[PDB]
Amino acid sequence: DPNLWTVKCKIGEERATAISLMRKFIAYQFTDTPLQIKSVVAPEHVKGYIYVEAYKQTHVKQAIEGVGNLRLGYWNQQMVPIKEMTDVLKVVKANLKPKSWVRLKRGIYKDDIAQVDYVEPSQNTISLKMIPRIDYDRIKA
Amino acid sequence: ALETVPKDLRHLRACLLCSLVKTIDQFEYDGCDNCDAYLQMKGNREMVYDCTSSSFDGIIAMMSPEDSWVSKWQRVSNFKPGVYAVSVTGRLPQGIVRELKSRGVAYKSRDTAIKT
Ligand SMILES: [Zn+2]
Repeated sequence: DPNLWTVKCKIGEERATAISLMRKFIAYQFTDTPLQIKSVVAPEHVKGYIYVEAYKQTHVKQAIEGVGNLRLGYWNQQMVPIKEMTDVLKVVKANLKPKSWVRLKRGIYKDDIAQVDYVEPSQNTISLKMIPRIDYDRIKA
Repeated sequence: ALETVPKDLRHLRACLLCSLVKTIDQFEYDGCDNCDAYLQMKGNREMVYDCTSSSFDGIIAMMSPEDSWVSKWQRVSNFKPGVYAVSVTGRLPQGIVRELKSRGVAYKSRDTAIKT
């Protein structure tokens, strides 16, 4: 099996890091310097560091050479044991389902548990079921 | 290839059969590269919006499905290398799963994610 190696990145720059590495691979698979990498695992839950999957530590070193994202951790490649190739794929309960229970972030009903009614296929807005807590314009001026 | 790479990070989805992670443009212009004769999602947006959903967790850079541990685990070793997903939530309606069994395509629940 290929082995999992951990590498540092700046906060939130992991998504641009992932797509450019894929494109790098495709950009170098036909030259004299190919990539020995199998896959790169980039979980939605983690922050600050990402997972690159290859047979030996020399392979990742010679692959992530020239990228300005993975420059900062380039000097070290903390590995995980064989038993940790499984728990990386595990996802605890995307997060888009009607007739469900979601909460707010912003607005007036902060940290108030609400309900979804309809989902818009344009991925622009979403329908919510909350309760108004205004004064009906009696207390405020 | 250059078609399996999502162009833009905005408006990306994932399939329920091969977990194909692409842009809304690619699903309509090109469609599912790992299944085009059973799904036929190239040339429209209703079939792209019907089977394929946005509700998914996690990305993987599938490069060598013939030799990889991850590929075997997700049963994606008989697919084309590219952008894949690990947990694609949802379910197909009872209108396209009945035709898939008669043609020899076993629709499997790709949702490897645990529920509570
Ligand atoms: Zn598929």
